[PDB]
Amino acid sequence: MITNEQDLKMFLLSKGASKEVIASIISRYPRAITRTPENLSKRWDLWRKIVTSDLEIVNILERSPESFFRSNNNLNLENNIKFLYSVGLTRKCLCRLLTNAPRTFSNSLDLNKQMVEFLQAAGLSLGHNDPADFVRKIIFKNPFILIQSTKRVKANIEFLRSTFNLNSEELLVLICGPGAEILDLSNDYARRSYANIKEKLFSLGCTEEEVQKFVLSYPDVIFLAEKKFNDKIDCLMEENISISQIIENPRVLDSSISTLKSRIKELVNAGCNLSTLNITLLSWSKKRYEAKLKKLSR
DNA sequence: GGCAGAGCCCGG
DNA sequence: CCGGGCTCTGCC
Repeated sequence: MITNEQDLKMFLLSKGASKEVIASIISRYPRAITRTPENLSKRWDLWRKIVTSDLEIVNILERSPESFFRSNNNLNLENNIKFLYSVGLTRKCLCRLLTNAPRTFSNSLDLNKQMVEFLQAAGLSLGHNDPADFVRKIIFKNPFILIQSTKRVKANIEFLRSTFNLNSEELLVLICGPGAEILDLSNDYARRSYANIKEKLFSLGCTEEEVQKFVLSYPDVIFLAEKKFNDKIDCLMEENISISQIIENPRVLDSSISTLKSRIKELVNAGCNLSTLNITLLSWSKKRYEAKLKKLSR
């Protein structure tokens, strides 16, 4: 007769998918083979409400198969698309959500309604006439946000606000820009992350002011596990990069313990001036590092 | 963590 | 204006 795999191959070919991409994908997701011709075709039609071509859709399924084959809830999916569009999100935003936070659409419509309802309350109470732009800007900058609880999101905003003594305008920029991903963290973790940074930098001599600015200038520092932030700075000072230095160029903490290490062990171990070079290159790309250590030899 | 395009700033 | 070196920024 005809197998589960047969149906999906047929379907997928009729969408413009190479026999290879089809095989690729199929190996990666067993449960893909268990959706019906009908279900599939409705999911695809729905995805085409956002995605503009079957081609685009395909790339996605090739990088991200669970993205499509996970849920078989077309009604939920359909209502979320309707609702999200209705509150005035843009095709791009929905595409970004699709490709970054797919479970948004397998979500409960009530949940998304609740967060948008919240996001509206927030743009408002931050001195925004029409909160519509705020909501769009925040969802575009943090597409993982609709899959958070409003309690989490609500607490993290309050946390930023009072820790940092930010006003409405200052808080707004924070959460639509640098501190955006922060709202997706467990509140408790966020509260302990920053507590550790404070204790760790103070013990190195830093002031309140100096700490606030440090975290404000690169909020994603709060993501580092405590031991991993602690370990990392301990390393930078063994190589005797100065705290001031660590603080002035915060993104060096993006490198891993082993990488920055073995790179000054060639900038100072070879011959240069550590406490004068802006260690921005430290974090830099290999291709992008080698080429400056080049002009730095002479 | 690594990476490099887009755009920006500086010596020329 | 222009040619390169760097940052900011957002994808793998």
